[PDB]
Amino acid sequence: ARIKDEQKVVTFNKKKLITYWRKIMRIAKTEQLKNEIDIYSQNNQRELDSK
Amino acid sequence: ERRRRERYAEIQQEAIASGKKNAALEMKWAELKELDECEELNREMQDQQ
Amino acid sequence: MYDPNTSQTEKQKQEEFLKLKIQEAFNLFVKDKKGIVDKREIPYIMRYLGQFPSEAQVRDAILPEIEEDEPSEFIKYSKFEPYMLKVLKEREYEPDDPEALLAAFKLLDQEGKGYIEIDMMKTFLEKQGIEFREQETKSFIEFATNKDPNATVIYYEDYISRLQAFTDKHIESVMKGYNNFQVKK
Repeated sequence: ARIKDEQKVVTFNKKKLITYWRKIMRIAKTEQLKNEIDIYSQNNQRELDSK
Repeated sequence: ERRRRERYAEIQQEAIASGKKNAALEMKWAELKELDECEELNREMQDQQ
Repeated sequence: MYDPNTSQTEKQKQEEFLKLKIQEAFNLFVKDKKGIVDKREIPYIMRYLGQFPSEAQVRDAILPEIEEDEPSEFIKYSKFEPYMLKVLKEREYEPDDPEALLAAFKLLDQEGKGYIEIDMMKTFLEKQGIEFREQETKSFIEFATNKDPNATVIYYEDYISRLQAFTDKHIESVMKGYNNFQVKK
């Protein structure tokens, strides 16, 4: 019945660390997509000027 | 030269202006993207692709 | 969700979990500006969190208790955290037990044949209590019939069992994380 102080009630940290990693990777992926948009822009300028 | 290369210059300048505005709007995305929502960001990125 | 028969530390951790779940749901339902969400999904957030307040109850005791003195077009986390924190602590908007749904379906089925006509159920939904929209009634008919397009009657017992199982699964999903958060030093 030991369910709430050092056995069975640390699920909050489970989902909160999952969401904290979700936010860390959302920032990382948003910066990565900023880089991807920059790469798309460079390729777009290169290819359009080639055309 | 009186109308062919002249129109070529016209379209060149118009396309350069269009590229300037599109680069400005891409920087506008890169800035105003406090909309970190990954799903909508991806949908709009494919839309603009 | 909230257990009022726990220790002071347990009560505080439950409250802090309620706060963090409110924050999670609000952030996942914020569209453009962080810290603001439309009041339409406020009951949607509650359902995401297990609470089952009625539309009249939500409009009369939820929105005014969280809305600002100046009418704000959208609600922020400020009044969204403590409100349902206290609601879960007191279990203000806890839905009735499954036996309540069983009795409701039996009452709707006066003859007790074990199933209710689609026309009758839609009449009850769109004319009794909180009326549903046409699309909501269509979705209810689809699910209760297992997406049966040609079905004419629905076995309320199987629908009740499936609803109870799905509610239990979603409650497990939401409660996972109800537990840890501890006082930071």
